Amino acid sequence: NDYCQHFVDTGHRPQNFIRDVELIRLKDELIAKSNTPPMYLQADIEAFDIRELTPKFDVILLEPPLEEYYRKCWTWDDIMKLEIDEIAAPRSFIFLWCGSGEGLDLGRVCLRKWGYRRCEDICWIKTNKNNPLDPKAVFQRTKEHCLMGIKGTVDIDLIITEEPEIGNIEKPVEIFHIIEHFCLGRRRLHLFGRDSTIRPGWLTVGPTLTNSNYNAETYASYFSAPNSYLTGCTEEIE
Amino acid sequence: LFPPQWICCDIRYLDVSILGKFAVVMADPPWDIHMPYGTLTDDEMRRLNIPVLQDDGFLFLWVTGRAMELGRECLNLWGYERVDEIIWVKTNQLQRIIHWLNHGKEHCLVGVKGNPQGFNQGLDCDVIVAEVRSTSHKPDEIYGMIERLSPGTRKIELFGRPHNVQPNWITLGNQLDGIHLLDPDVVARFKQRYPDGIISK
Ligand SMILES: CNc1cc(N2CCC[C@](O)(CNC(=O)c3ccc(CN4CCC(C)(C)CC4)cc3O)C2)ncn1
Repeated sequence: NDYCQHFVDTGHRPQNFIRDVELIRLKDELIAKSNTPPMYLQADIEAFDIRELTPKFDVILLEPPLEEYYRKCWTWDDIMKLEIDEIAAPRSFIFLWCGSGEGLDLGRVCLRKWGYRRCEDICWIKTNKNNPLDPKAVFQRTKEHCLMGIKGTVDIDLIITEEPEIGNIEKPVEIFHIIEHFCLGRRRLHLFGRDSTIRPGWLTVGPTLTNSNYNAETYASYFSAPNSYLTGCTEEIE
Repeated sequence: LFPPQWICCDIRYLDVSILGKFAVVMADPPWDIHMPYGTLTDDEMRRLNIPVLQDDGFLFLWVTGRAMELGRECLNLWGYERVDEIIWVKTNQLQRIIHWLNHGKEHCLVGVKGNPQGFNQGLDCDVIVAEVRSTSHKPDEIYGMIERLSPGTRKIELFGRPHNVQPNWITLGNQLDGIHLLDPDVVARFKQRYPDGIISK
């Protein structure tokens, strides 16, 4: 059975027909207990010195608002000039939502600019069960890519959900599950988050946030000894 | 000549100028990604004479591991712009999915060269869902998408295997059975360039 031919026939994207989209629950509990309180700061990242964000982060989730998400926007010109390397821990990770066009290439230039190498290419595959055009496009674009970079020394690389309503620009929350199940450390920054993405265990910094609670000193207090190297998957220290 | 054609050979040493121009090119290279089969070095990949196979058309380029990056380099050196990327979701016979993450997909880069015209852009979508067969085996769905995209035109595949041979496709690979050429223009230029029928140096 050819699902591409079926898509040309009916408008049902091939991904609509993927079916099925133990203790990997008590690990979620451990994450939950070691999570720092949610913290969040409203900031215009273009105009905001990123250095004032301390300490250096173990994970950075970068979700710039691309013009392609709409059919203030950030171009890859703008994204590439963020000084991400100045706030990233010597050993640390990045997850960059790259969209589905030039960003697949420019997000790689970025990752190398900031000192990462890409070890995973996580694809969000948008089904259209409930509703059966870039000039350079050759095919209909039905996915978005989140690139994962490393610097220094259970899950699949696929998120299948229904395509969000036009003008809804929210990325699948499942990305946070994938990131958190990696146990990469507890200093987690989400850049260009929104009120709706604020999450325990995460510092959210965005221009649309409507309240702030960020204090660098209070933020660093969560990781002072004996808690500085926890994976975020271990028990709290008595 | 529409029925399958193919040349057993080393794509490193074959003079691919004798084959003409192609509207679509697909390659599934043996990228050197550590750890099988005979691979090609990054420089060998860079030196492949892809630029002569097309003037205006599309390149389909399977990539994995570090070849996600290296293929983007070969694709750019060879003169294409990456304009799409197809992922094949590997499933079993009952439609369930098979370093840091388990891999449920294979990536194929889509590149464009020149200004190709008459193509049916947008008939298909950038996701394939197809059952996994032999190891290192392409899903036949990709030939259907390439046919709808560019029906009737001449296509060439590099690093194919016997099952890959298809109508309108010339298959190059070192595991094919000899030489089978039907296009007279190609037969001609092959007899000229290779009068003793052997491809070396
Ligand atoms: C010495 N120079 C050569 C070699 C050559 N070959 C032709 C036939 C095969 C050959 O013998 C060995 N290579 C592979 O089996 C091979 C394995 C794996 C992959 C990766 N791919 C797998 C399929 C995929 C899932 C769609 C996407 C990923 C590609 C391969 O090509 C190399 N033909 C001419 N000259």
